[PDB]
Amino acid sequence: VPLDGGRFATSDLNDLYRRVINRNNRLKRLLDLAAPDIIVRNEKRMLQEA
Amino acid sequence: RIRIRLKAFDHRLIDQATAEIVETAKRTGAQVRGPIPLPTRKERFTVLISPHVNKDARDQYEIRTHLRLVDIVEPTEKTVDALMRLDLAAGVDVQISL
Amino acid sequence: KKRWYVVQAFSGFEGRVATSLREHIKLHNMEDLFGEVMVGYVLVQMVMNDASWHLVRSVPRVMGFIGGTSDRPAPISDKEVDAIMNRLQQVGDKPRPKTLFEPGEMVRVNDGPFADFNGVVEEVDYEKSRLKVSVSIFGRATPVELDFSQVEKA
DNA sequence: CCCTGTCTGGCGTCCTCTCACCCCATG
DNA sequence: CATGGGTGCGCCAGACAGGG
Repeated sequence: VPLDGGRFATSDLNDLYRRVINRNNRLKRLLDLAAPDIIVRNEKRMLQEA
Repeated sequence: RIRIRLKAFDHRLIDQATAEIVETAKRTGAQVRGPIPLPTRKERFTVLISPHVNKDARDQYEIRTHLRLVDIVEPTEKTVDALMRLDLAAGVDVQISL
Repeated sequence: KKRWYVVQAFSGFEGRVATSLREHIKLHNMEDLFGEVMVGYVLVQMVMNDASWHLVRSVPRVMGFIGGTSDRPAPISDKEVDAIMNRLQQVGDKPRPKTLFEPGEMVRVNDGPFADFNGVVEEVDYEKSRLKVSVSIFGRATPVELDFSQVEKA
């Protein structure tokens, strides 16, 4: 829902879900591109922490 | 140069079809040369009706045919846009030669 | 011999990280210890001394290397695959499909009100450079003339 | 293995009434 | 325009080492 002004005051769960989906899309694209080992380890580790 | 040919049988149903496509083009493109018709087309066939005899019973039927051509004058990116997937006349064959 | 390594930067400031890295090299004049810098990850041709490691992590807006450990960080794995993908990239993306649809072949329209529609080319005109294809608009096929570039081969 | 020290987690009163302020930053 | 990353609390308690 927005506030008086009009800027949408967004919830925290939307930040969390949007982070997980951004990272998951990045990880699918790197497994498409066949990135090396350390790149996809950091990518999956960032998804795990997300 | 842009041709809108319309192909059907009767003039009693195409008559509302030439009204819907010149006026809806007028609200959007307003660029048309007017409907120019084509000679009415006749397909008459005499056929025998008695089941096994009598070569005299020949009853004349005809599948009648009519063609009307709209011919908008200018390739308008608004007439075609609004009248792309749109044609009031049902059971009709539209030929939007662009 | 200089082997490759992966650097993590603040994603978005990556060109500025690359420029600051080249400038820190030419400041602390370890010119014989750095080969290139390729572009959120920055590829660095390098050798491993602890001095050069402190140099790259003292470059601003750099988090650190990415490897097995932080004592002796790790070179690479499929570096050849990364180099091959970089060589293609734009080349691979470039396709430009034109309507080569002949009698009966299906084509695709991506220009004019008929854009986002498919159909077949009942007649073709190489001399007039025009393809006769109709689009299934509101059911009835809408035979329209489209250029090869105006439509794509299906 | 049997006791001893450390290391992290889990928790701490209820209703109300105003106020002020909520992501830069930038090629 | 849109995305991308301090240093003043105190007790209980059980799990994890650490001797013992």
